[PDB]
Amino acid sequence: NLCPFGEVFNATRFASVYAWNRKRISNCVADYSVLYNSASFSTFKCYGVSPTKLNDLCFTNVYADSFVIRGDEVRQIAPGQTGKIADYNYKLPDDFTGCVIAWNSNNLDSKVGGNYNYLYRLFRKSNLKPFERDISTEIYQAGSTPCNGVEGFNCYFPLQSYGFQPTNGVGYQPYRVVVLSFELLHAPATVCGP
Amino acid sequence: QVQLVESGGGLVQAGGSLRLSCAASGFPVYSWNMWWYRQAPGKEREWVAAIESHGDSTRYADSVKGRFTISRDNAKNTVYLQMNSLKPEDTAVYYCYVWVGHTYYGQGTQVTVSAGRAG
Ligand SMILES: *[C@@H]1O[C@H](CO)[C@@H](O)[C@H](O)[C@H]1NC(C)=O
Repeated sequence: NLCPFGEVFNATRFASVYAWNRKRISNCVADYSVLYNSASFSTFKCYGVSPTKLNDLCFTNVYADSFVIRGDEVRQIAPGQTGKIADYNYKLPDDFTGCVIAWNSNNLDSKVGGNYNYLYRLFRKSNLKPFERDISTEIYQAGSTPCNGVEGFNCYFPLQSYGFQPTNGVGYQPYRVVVLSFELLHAPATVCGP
Repeated sequence: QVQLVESGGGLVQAGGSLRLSCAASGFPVYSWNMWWYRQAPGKEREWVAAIESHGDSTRYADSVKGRFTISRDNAKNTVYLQMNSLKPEDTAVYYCYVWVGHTYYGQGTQVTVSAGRAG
């Protein structure tokens, strides 16, 4: 009764980072060692837990969050990070228990002339809390004058497009990211290794 | 409402220069990422350069690095592509792209680079 991690890692399309997706993993058996040992994952960094011990543990729920950012931003998907992505799009807590997995997806997510489907949030009144998700498109008030819902002077639509294009340098190429978080509750632990 | 109107292309000799113009209407150019592409007959569209929204950070394809420069004239609501040291293989139609909810495209402007003697 295997955990359906394939639906996460092998999805055709990933979400924009500002609208990141989450899959709840429960009541199943998962072989984390198979993922951790795959060379196709160039980032596979765990926090508060050892990747090689994951097959020895049970959790009540496992959460798999997935999205696309560009290469230079993968470093922001870590505890303690700041920047547009960490501050405004996807935020890990200081005391994160889980793993960050990423791989270059230029062959999947770029297109000649640009793939404009993947967006990022550039402005926000405050930083996201850990695991908070903000998909609003209210006009951002950059200055002293209220915006009243209309773009204008110091009044910005909050999102931009990556426009991923295949000859971008690697720091501007798309990377698919999967964040696994391991949750232990009073409820029974239903997600175990082999 | 929104549109991108290009100008400044034309015929120029190898080693010379041109300044392409991408004039926007319906949004401020400083608020949005902009990309420049080019296409030569029988070849695919080729990314050339880009400038980020709300800032001055730029990037360039290896083929034009050091010779092409993006800049903005916010008073004119215009983004320029300065092209120096032109080579014949720079000949192509050049386009500017801007995403504003969806992608808008300039109409393109022809750049033709010549080499040799007129006599
Ligand atoms: C994804 O697809 C590859 C190839 O079809 C397969 O080997 C792999 O087990 C699948 N699942 C995951 C989680 O990578």
